[PDB]
Parts: sequence; C-alpha cells; structure tokens
Amino acid sequence: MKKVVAVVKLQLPAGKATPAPPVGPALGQHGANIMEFVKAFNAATANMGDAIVPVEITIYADRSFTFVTKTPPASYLIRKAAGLEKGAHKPGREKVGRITWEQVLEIAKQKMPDLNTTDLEAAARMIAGSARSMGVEVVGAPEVKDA
Amino acid sequence: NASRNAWKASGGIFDIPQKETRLKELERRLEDPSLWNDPEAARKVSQEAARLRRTVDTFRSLESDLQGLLELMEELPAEEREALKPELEEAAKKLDELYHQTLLNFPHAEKNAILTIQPGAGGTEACDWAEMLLRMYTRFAERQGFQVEVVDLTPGPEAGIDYAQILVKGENAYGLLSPEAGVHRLVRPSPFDASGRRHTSFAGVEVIPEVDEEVEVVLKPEELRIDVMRASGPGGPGVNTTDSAVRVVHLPTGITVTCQTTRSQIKNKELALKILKARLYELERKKREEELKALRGEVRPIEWGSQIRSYVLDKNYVKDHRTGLMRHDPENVLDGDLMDLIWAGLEWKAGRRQGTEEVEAE
RNA sequence: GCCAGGAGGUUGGCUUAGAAGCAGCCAUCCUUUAAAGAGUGCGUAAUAGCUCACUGGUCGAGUGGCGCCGCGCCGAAAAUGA
Ligand SMILES: [Mg+2]
Ligand SMILES: [Mg+2]
Ligand SMILES: [Mg+2]
Ligand SMILES: [Mg+2]
Ligand SMILES: [Mg+2]
Ligand SMILES: [Mg+2]
Ligand SMILES: [Mg+2]
Ligand SMILES: [Mg+2]
Ligand SMILES: [Mg+2]
Ligand SMILES: [Mg+2]
Ligand SMILES: [Mg+2]
Ligand SMILES: [Mg+2]
Ligand SMILES: [Mg+2]
Ligand SMILES: [Mg+2]
Ligand SMILES: [Mg+2]
Ligand SMILES: [Mg+2]
Ligand SMILES: [Mg+2]
Ligand SMILES: [Mg+2]
Ligand SMILES: [Mg+2]
Ligand SMILES: [Mg+2]
Ligand SMILES: [Mg+2]
Ligand SMILES: [Mg+2]
Repeated sequence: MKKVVAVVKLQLPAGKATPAPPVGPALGQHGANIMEFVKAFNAATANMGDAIVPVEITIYADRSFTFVTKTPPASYLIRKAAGLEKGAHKPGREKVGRITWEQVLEIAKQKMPDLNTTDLEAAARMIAGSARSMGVEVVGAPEVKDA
Repeated sequence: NASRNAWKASGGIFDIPQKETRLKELERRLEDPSLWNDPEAARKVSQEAARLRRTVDTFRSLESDLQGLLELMEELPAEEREALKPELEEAAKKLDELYHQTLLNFPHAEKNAILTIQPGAGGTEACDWAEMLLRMYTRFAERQGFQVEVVDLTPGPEAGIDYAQILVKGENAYGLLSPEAGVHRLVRPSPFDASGRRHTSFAGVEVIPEVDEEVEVVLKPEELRIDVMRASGPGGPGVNTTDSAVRVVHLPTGITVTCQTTRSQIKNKELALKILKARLYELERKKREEELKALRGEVRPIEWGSQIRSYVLDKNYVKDHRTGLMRHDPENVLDGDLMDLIWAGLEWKAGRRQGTEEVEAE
C-alpha cells in the first residue's frame, strides 16, 4: 500500500540545509517536520560529501514525504573535470570546456542505477549529449573502428 | 593596515541585527500559499529575499576574515605569522565589493558628473579660494584615474575666479564627488588684507550628471485638435464663404492658439503650428528646471555657517561638520587627499541620512 | 471519433525574484519499447493537471495536402421616393 497527493522536484547540497525558498514554500504548504523528517536526510549525507543531489520528492496524503535521494543531474558531471559553476551562454559557437571522452565515461557510472537507461555503453551517449547543448564538445579515440 | 579594519568590519556589522529581524518577518511570509496569489503584490515580498544574499554573504565573508585573521598574527617576524598576511590579501579585494555595493545604489552614481564652483561670503579672498578648490578637485581627478575638461571658467578682478565649472569623465564621477556638495569654509590670514589678520571665506560647490532632449515627439498629431472657421475682417464674399482661420489647441496641456494672417488655410494651419511649437518648447523648459535644479541643493545660503567643512590653515586642521570627523593636514587635502574623506566618512553619512530615512519612515 | 499509455536521466545549458517541455537566448542525446518530439496549445508565481505529435485496439472505405482555371461570397455607410 501507499499514498500520494502531489509530487514535487527539489534540490539541495548533500548535508547543509536552509528553510528558505524555493525549498521554503515547499515544506510549508504541505507540511514537513524538521524534527524527524530531516533526520532521514542527514543519514545519507554524513558519509557522502556534497553534490547537486536532487531529492526526487514524493509527498503523501499525511503530509509526509519520501526521502529517496536520487543521483545529481548529468550536468554535474561536466563541472567535475572542469570545475565551472555555470555554462556557456551559447551552446554551439563558444566553448567553456573540453571534457575528453574518458571523463564522460568514468563518473557516468554513478548515474546508471537510478536512470532507466541500460548498460554503460548506453549511459555513455547521454552524458556527452548533456554536454552537446551546454557549450562543449568531447574528444575521443577508439570510436567506430568498424570492419 | 590595521587602522581601517574595524572601520570596514564594524561598517558591515550594524546591518546585522537590524536586517536579521526584518528578513525573519519576510521569510516566514513567503511560506503560506495564500501569499503568492497576490499578483505583483507578492513580487515585493520575494524581492526582500533577493537581499538575503547581499547580507548573508558578508555575515560569512567578513566574519571569517575576522576570526581567522585576528588569531595567528599577534607576534612573529615572518615565519607563520607574516605568511598569514597574504591569506587576507583578498580581504582587501573583497573589501572593494562591500564598499562599491553601497555607493552605486545612488540615483545616477555610475555616470559622469558636472561640478560648478562659485565664490561667496569672504570678500576677494573667497574669490581666490574658489580657484584653490578647482585646483583641488582637478588633481583629485587625474589621481583618481579620471579625465577632466573645463566646460567654463572666468577669472576674477584681482583673484582668479568669479565662476568655474568642470565636467569629470569616468565611471562613478558623480558617486565620489557627491558628498562634495554644499559650501566649504576657509580660515587663514588674508593675503589681500593690509593688517593681514585672520579672515574667513566661503564658496559653494555642486554636482550633477547629464540628460538629453525631446522636441518633436511632443507635437504628436494624436494630442492636439485643429479647428476651422471663417475669418474676421476684410475679404469679399471669399472671406464669408471660405474658412481660412485655424485654432490648434493642445488637448493635454490645454494651451490653444489661433491664426489667420494669410488668405490660405494651410499656411495658417502651418504658422499656427510653428507658434504652438515655440510655446510648448517654453513649457517643457520650465518643467525641465525643477528636475535639473532641485538636485543641486534644497538650500545653500553660501553665507556664514552654511558651510559643511572648514579648512583652517593657521592651526592646520580641516573638519567635516557632517561626520564630525577631524584631520590635521589642510595643506595636502587641498591637493587631492579627498579619498580619506569621501571613502570612510563622507559617502557614509551621505547615504546614512537617506538610508536611515527609508528604513524608518519616509 | 471512441478505449489506453503518453515516460525515464530531464527539473535541458544559460539568463532570472521564479523560467520545472511552455518571456527570451543557444539549441541537433538516449532508452523501457509497439510508441512519446530535450516538446503543439492551454493551465502556473514556479509546478502538478489537459491535448496533439506517435504507437495499440476497434471500425471498415477511401482520405489528406498543394498548385491551376471557370463562376460566385465578404470587404460595401448619405442625405426629396424607390
Ligand atoms: Mg511531476
Ligand atoms: Mg494612439
Ligand atoms: Mg475674432
Ligand atoms: Mg479691402
Ligand atoms: Mg470685402
Ligand atoms: Mg468657399
Ligand atoms: Mg465652401
Ligand atoms: Mg467508440
Ligand atoms: Mg489516455
Ligand atoms: Mg484519453
Ligand atoms: Mg509509454
Ligand atoms: Mg504517446
Ligand atoms: Mg491522460
Ligand atoms: Mg542531449
Ligand atoms: Mg526530452
Ligand atoms: Mg508533465
Ligand atoms: Mg487539474
Ligand atoms: Mg489557383
Ligand atoms: Mg484561379
Ligand atoms: Mg468579381
Ligand atoms: Mg451590411
Ligand atoms: Mg432621399
């Protein structure tokens, strides 16, 4: 059995937290006790560092929530080899970085279990793709080969 | 540099307790669902949240460079103590941002500025003092990194200036010279006085950026109504049966005008319009005055006591009567040392009297 | 036309108080798979909600777009009675 009245998508660092918006109106118009509900948030952020961990929320009818922490956006991978905190204003002409075909492969392993996409071969095009439209183009070597 | 620390540090400290209580009354207002329903009324609400960024950032940056810096530095030649000095070299870099983000918030602080000097109470020595102030702000510009052009200047009978005006180029030209408003006071034995006793002399100063124009856009066809009617006076049957007179009233401004000096309707309709143009230009120049002259100063007697900062060369001491601040070098200040004044105290009290007026009752 | 899904990473990068396919700027991944476009319109403060696009079923015979020609429709209110 289960119950849900209205879902929502929120984000926050993996440890720190503040009641201010956009998280503000969220835990205020649906109820969310920081006396016990947040203690389920610090348990999965004590050993783990900090990141763009987007909690894929799922509010119930009884004001409660589902603290199932999901993986960070595929854009969190590009600003990991580079270190940027933004992105190009025009994905196509200019270029804010040049993460090689290898960077896209190593940290992308973290994204497969949460995603519904198949093996690491399939989880490879998605991350490079989430870079084709954020001002950057990869560089590789093995590639096609073919007959 | 330990003399300006507590000045800039405590400068961002008095905003802590005040904004702390206010942002709390707002952040809890952003919760209830019934609040956002108000259209643009709710924008003014979430707006104050956009200020909890330019306040909490100092609560973290200024507080960290005060807890860590003040620790390891109390005594040591150059080992681990002088090594902690470069650690806060960016503390002077970040000091620039907190200072800037409280000056540009003026009306037109970012753009250039015009500064007119004119002598006052103090006889011909006052007429001589004005040139001193001109030569003060002039050097203060180059050394600030500004460019200067004397828009106008007129030498006095024996002194050196009955009037002068100088346009300072560069960003924040209006920002820095803002607190330079009002009449300054000079004290010294008069070089023109035979007995040479100690006389006082004054001089006013003013600052203002720049504007533009709009002559033809006013005479939009949609605004004024044009009337036709037979003419008074001679003509024959032609005058009786042919209306050539014209009445071009400006609907909004109400100002009307009539013409009929020529036999033609078009040449009257034409003249009556060139006439309305002249009057509407003289009506726009009157209103162009309050919004380009009230900015100068709501008073400024230039008399005695109308001053805001005295420069005594006898005992060698300037003194800003606004901040109560004092000093001991009138000889150098009247050469370019305005930075020490404008920076810490001047812009402060200048924005203070208006920054305490809005955050309380106005 | 009607029954059902219409999604996942994704909440696209950036601008911005907010821009969650939906003010604007720049744009050219994959996958559960039969199919669903980093998105047609509405709905929002930002979302959820509705729909097309597309695929499945049913039905059971035609249907949709574009160019050309003929005649016609609107555009079309006045002062003595038509
Ligand atoms: Mg949802
Ligand atoms: Mg109009
Ligand atoms: Mg008359
Ligand atoms: Mg005659
Ligand atoms: Mg006649
Ligand atoms: Mg006639
Ligand atoms: Mg006639
Ligand atoms: Mg049916
Ligand atoms: Mg359906
Ligand atoms: Mg349906
Ligand atoms: Mg489906
Ligand atoms: Mg579908
Ligand atoms: Mg549906
Ligand atoms: Mg992509
Ligand atoms: Mg998509
Ligand atoms: Mg949706
Ligand atoms: Mg609904
Ligand atoms: Mg045709
Ligand atoms: Mg035709
Ligand atoms: Mg025809
Ligand atoms: Mg009709
Ligand atoms: Mg008739």
